[PDB]
Amino acid sequence: MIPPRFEYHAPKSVGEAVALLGQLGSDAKLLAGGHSLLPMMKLRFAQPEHLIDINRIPELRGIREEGSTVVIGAMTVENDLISSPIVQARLPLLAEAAKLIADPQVRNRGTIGGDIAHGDPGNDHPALSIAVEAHFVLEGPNGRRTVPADGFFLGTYMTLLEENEVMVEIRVPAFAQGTGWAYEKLKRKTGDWATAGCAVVMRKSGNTVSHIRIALTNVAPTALRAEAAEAALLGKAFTKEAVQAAADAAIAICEPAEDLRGDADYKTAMAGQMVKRALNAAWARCA
Amino acid sequence: AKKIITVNVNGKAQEKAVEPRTLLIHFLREELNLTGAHIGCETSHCGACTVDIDGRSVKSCTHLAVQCDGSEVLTVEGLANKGVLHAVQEGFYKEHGLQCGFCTPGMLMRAYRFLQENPNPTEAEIRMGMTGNLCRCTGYQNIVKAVQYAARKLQE
Amino acid sequence: KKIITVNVNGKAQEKAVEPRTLLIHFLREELNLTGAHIGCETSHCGACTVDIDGRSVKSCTHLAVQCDGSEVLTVEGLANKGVLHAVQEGFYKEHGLQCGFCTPGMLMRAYRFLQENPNPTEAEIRMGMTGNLCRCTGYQNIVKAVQYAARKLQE
Amino acid sequence: DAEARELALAGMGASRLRKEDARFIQGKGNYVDDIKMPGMLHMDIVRAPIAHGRIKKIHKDAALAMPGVHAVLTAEDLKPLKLHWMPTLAGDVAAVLADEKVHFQMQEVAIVIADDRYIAADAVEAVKVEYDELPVVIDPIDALKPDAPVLREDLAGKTSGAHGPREHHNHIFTWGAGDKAATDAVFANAPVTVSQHMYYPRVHPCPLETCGCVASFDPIKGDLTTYITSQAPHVVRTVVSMLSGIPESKVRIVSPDIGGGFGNKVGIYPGYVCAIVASIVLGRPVKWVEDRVENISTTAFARDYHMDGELAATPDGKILGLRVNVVADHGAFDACADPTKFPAGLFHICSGSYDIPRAHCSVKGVYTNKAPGGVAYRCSFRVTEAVYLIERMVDVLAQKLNMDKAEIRAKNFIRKEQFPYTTQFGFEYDSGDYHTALKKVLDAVDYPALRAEQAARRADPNSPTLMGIGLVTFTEVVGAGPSKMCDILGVGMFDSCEIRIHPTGSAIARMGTITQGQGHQTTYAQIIATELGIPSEVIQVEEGDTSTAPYGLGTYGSRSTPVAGAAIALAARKIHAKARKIAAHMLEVNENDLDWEVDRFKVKGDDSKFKTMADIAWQAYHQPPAGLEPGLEAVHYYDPPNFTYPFGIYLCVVDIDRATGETKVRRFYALDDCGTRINPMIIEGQIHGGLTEGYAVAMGQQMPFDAQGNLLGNTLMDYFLPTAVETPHWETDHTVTPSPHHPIGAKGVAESPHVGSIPTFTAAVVDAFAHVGVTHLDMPHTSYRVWKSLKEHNLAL
Amino acid sequence: VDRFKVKGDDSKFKTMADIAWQAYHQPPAGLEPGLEAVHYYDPPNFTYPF
Amino acid sequence: CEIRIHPTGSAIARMGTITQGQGHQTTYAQIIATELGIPSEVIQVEEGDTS
Ligand SMILES: Cc1cc2nc3c(=O)[nH]c(=O)nc-3n(C[C@H](O)[C@H](O)[C@H](O)COP(=O)(O)OP(=O)(O)OC[C@H]3O[C@@H](n4cnc5c(N)ncnc54)[C@H](O)[C@@H]3O)c2cc1C
Ligand code: PCD
Ligand code: FES
Ligand code: FES
Ligand code: FES
Ligand code: FES
Repeated sequence: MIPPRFEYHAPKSVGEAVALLGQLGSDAKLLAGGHSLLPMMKLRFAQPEHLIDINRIPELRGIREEGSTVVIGAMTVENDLISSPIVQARLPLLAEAAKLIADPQVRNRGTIGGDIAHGDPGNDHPALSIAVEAHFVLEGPNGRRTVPADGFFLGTYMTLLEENEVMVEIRVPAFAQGTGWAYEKLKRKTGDWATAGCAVVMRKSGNTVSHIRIALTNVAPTALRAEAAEAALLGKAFTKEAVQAAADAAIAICEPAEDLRGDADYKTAMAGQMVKRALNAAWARCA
Repeated sequence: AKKIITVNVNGKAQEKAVEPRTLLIHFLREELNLTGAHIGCETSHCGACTVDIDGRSVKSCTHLAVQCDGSEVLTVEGLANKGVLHAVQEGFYKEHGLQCGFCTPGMLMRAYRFLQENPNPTEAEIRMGMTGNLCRCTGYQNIVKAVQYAARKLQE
Repeated sequence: KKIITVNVNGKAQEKAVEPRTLLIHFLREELNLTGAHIGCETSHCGACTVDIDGRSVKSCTHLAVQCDGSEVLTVEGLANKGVLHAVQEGFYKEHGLQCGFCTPGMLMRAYRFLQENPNPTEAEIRMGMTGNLCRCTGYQNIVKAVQYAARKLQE
Repeated sequence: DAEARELALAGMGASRLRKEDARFIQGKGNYVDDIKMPGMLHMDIVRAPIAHGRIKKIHKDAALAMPGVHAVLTAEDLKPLKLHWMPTLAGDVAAVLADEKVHFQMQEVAIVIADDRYIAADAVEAVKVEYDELPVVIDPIDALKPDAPVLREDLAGKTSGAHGPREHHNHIFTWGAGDKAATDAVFANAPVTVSQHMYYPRVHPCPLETCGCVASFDPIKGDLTTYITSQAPHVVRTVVSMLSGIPESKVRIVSPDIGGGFGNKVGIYPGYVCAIVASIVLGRPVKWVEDRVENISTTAFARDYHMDGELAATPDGKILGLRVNVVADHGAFDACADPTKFPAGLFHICSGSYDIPRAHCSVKGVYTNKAPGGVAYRCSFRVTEAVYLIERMVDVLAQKLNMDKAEIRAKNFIRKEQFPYTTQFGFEYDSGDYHTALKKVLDAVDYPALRAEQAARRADPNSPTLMGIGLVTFTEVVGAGPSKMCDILGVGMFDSCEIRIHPTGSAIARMGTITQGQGHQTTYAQIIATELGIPSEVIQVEEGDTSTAPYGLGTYGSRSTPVAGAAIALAARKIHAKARKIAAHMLEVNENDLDWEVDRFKVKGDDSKFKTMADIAWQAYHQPPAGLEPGLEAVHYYDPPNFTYPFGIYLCVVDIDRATGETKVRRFYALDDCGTRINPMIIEGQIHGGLTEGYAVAMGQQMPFDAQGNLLGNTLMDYFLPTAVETPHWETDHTVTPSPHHPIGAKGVAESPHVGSIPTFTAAVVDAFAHVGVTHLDMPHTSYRVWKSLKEHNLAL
Repeated sequence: VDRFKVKGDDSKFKTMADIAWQAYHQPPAGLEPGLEAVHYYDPPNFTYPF
Repeated sequence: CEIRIHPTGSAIARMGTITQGQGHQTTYAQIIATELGIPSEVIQVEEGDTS
């Protein structure tokens, strides 16, 4: 319950936060919503000697539209995603899926940027950011750079993000009219991390699948994009056999960890099940 | 080293000096003797420490006191006005929404905010909206009735 | 307000005090050393007696601010590691107290008087304890209490 | 004016609002961690990282040098006071601080005292301990093997324990009840015979407020005062007195407001003993408040019974005999809360609500490298296990005979006219009416239509979900009391109440029980309101302070209403008899020329001549009638003649998703009969809480250990507790079959919902697989486990 | 002084301590557990010291 | 006066009077001590609290 001693820093700009990361080094950690970092510190799983609070930086906040691209500030709190009239209209998948993350209280603190940077396979945004084709803007001592969600997750708690960088914002293309989407999350109870989850974003064309993205949650050391699963639907008609083929392709890439949520056998079968459900739900949403 | 901060709790300025690692829940309970908010876990699940910070429901055991310098904090001790119970407190009382009372201060603070976010909640909305608060005694059934009671009182 | 540092019962106390604050209230209200009592406003009773810089003083006629750099001893500081001081033992053994209101002051006085005069006669004791009033004992047992402490101190 | 005057009392039977609420809804309750005393220091505990091993060396220097730390104590500091080990309610001993070795992971090894909890937690991490690992024992069966490691080396050479002879070093005891020979004879020849193994998983009561205390030894006065999370403060005072040498009258134990106990706070934990010792040594208050992980990991767990049930019967479903064998996992030290003569509690109540002519049970407890416990979480002293065993067995019998599950129960029920009924195990059931109650539930949920719907779904091979109907008809045994039979560490299990009427008519009342949320401050007042004609609003009740309350045995086993409820009514009646004597004197008439009408004694035939309880109270203080002492008060210690036997009929419908294995409770109907009802609103709350706990146990809770002995899922990260979203809407019902021997006919009820709902959930899940031959499935019925079963029986998606 | 002894046989006795425990352990038939009392005294006359 | 004997032999007693220095906490204990054979030292007496 009791976290170890640490120094608190609260710079008002991304630049100064990056500067602090540089002078303090690996002994420092960026403090966003604190709903992953504090819990780990309280259990003494992580013991940084310095915390750099980034809650007072205005450029890390806001939800705007730059043409056909939606730009969400990294410090955007989970509940603001849900209540954003822009997110609701341009990225309905994120507004609805966010309701499945933790609880109301945690959602008033945890951020979309922190959920992603934390790099926990258990988190929902990583798979969501893949299906939605998001791009993350990072700022370090050498300026900024934009990286895609697909390929951003390297290992458990490991991302493309460098020790001296700060994720500024999340850019994602608005949904085309008639875009189908869905997030299926199997969980033991409300506010728990998924036993298995699948994020799907797709577009239709008559009775065929014209565009498709499928991502898997908590069934490997990182979030997974089911490319072969997409390959079983792209340009093909939407049939029952096609969906199962995709499910089998999703299942084949699963590498779940055995824990209290179930064994590899269960999690894999469930990943497939969440895929089937997500695809049918996503298809039903297409116009 | 202790940081000097002033946090507004229940509309009153609280000038103190605390180490950066001081959790808001201990600050309220230990420094100000506002012992209504409780601790029921170390993993952020129970919500017994729920207080209203700057217009939002927050689990004070997962928030630093030093991040509240200048903030507006509301605790169960500040719900009643001039002795008259808030609709939320009256609801829990009339509907028997509490037994041991341990999860109560957290439930009240959450319901206080929830009813502003959603003035006319359905049962499903209530259960889901109160989902971050655990209770060992009630079985929640009367708690949803209590919230329904308060929702009704606020509209009249 | 004046910031002062008073050594109370061996511990340094740095506090901000208003000049008009009587030492008796500073001890009772600020430090919660409620052993010392108040029995009058004219400086007669001595229920507020404490040892200041080697002397017995009625804390109700002394300002807390005047104690900057002083050594103050109150009844709570008489016992050493829980072992009663000879004067505490004498008062207990000889039934030198009843309601206990004048006791802390009597003990603080006796503590210093026995250092001023280690082998006092009854007359010297009665005269040496003249600054302290008692409504319960009739003083007789107090004289015996002090005599008991005197014998134990030279033991 | 008669009906109105009774209504204004808000006494017996009224659903009056709680008197307790006011403080709790405004954050003015007073729980252990709210307490702050002058000079109070904080204590934290250094715990064992391994499950079994020798303690090579403990390093105190780094912790002691740390600023803010006042002391670091180990078993060495406890030895001179003979406190490194302490006696338990089960007649065994438990380590206060690990001495030569550790018996379970997270066990108390050392303690630090610091200025506050932050420094204290730091101090714990500074203390380094070196260990020599020893082979772990986690399975009860493996524990009794010849080559199995010796866990309890402290009792090496002992051939007997507190409950009879011991056959193996890891064997604690073997207890049995019923007629063995007679039972074996029935089973040897019975035409129908069924057998079923079932595991009742180790779970935790997990009260929202954890255990803690503020111990304060005052070296000036020489007395000890300790505020604590105890469900039996008086018993703790006696025990603390004897272990410390401090005269009992100078020991004051006070249970303030407790955030739930649920049997978890009946016993004395090493944390309490350490705080007391540190306080004595430091001459100042010491506060100890455990974190959730410590509570789940080291305090009293529940269940952990490996059971083998058997039923003998004739082809029409009439039960001829019952035979049970159980292996009990009690952990490292046997600290199981129970009356000294029942190492297996009241498990012999497993004959249930049925007239079974021959029965026998046998329980064998064994040691393992785990935390002590066994009795807690609304078990009524192993009744949970007893009810689960019989109800599961009856379902097994019904399935072998292809007989309806409700029908087979109505066939074996003890008939209403058979009460008071003496079972095959020797219990004398006070009263009951099971047939009427069952019919009520079946009609309420349209049972035949449910079976019809179930038959239809089973017909279609492609129905996406499995339908299961679970039914439980149970009998509870609550009110642990007959002193000749029940005692806690030698103290007869009676209880008490003391009532004092003030000159103006209001009153103060104190009992030997202690509420943890069940509403005593309201209900107790209601009992007295009706007995004396004084509104419950002005009858102030208190519990928990050993210096003010009459001696009692505390609150657990739903004993408050049965035992204390009786003491309360009798004490009030002692006052009522005196009030009559006084009223007769004032009215200048003979006592039995007087009639009691709600709140006054009136002269028969003359309504205008009367005296109210207020009039009488004043007279008692003003001028006592000749031969009477002034005042108006009474005290009464009740030693119950028998337990109380409430019952219930529970029905649950579940729908299982064949693709995911997740179970959805469609409906849950619960009928409870606890005799005369004091406050229906309060009863309903206890039922909701109980049913919710049952859902928690049957559907998600468990405490798994890995091969190394590490406790897995010991925090809310994995330890299941339902939120409002997971908890189904409860439907409650009732009938009123009073206890003939009880002063007001009221029976306990609080544990009933927990005891009965659990096997009801298993019954529903198993019934969903019944059509494919499934006779039983071990809890918890999580999606994962239920899916493994769907897979195993080719029912998956 | 502090015990009840059988007339004649001095070795057969029970202290108030023994009696207190018995009162809590198992009360003799017809008696309530515990060992306590209350008394309100209305004096018959004043007392006249001199 | 109300006297309650504990399981281990010691006791607590409360009276309707209230000392102001006359020593009731000592003397009252002595009366009861002779009446019950319990040393006055462990017979704890209190007064003054109407509750
Ligand atoms: C009870 C509970 C349940 C939860 N359930 C879920 C759930 O179901 N699904 C889910 O997805 N999550 C869940 N979470 C986690 C919340 O959703 C995680 O809150 C948040 O993962 C980590 O985000 P944060 O904003 O709180 O940041 P923090 O806790 O501060 O963690 C931030 C981490 O990422 C780094 N970081 C943060 N922001 C940035 C940035 N802008 N740039 C660079 N690095 C940064 C930090 O240094 C650190 O490593 C739960 C948390 C709790 C306590
Ligand atoms: N008939 C009748 C009965 C009853 N009631 C009521 O109701 C309640 C209850 O009661 P009872 O039943 O008697 O019981 P009690 O004793 O009181 O209690 C106890 C229990 O209770 C339960 N519940 C609860 N709740 C709460 N809130 N909290 C808690 O803690 C708890 N815990 C749990 C447990 S576990 Mo043990 O210990 O394992 O044995 S036992 C137990 C009370 O108030 C009473 O009065 C009425 O009214 N009527
Ligand atoms: S103490 Fe449990 S969520 Fe805060
Ligand atoms: S009322 Fe006790 S935990 Fe909610
Ligand atoms: S109060 Fe009387 S001399 Fe000080
Ligand atoms: S003992 Fe009472 S005034 Fe001295």
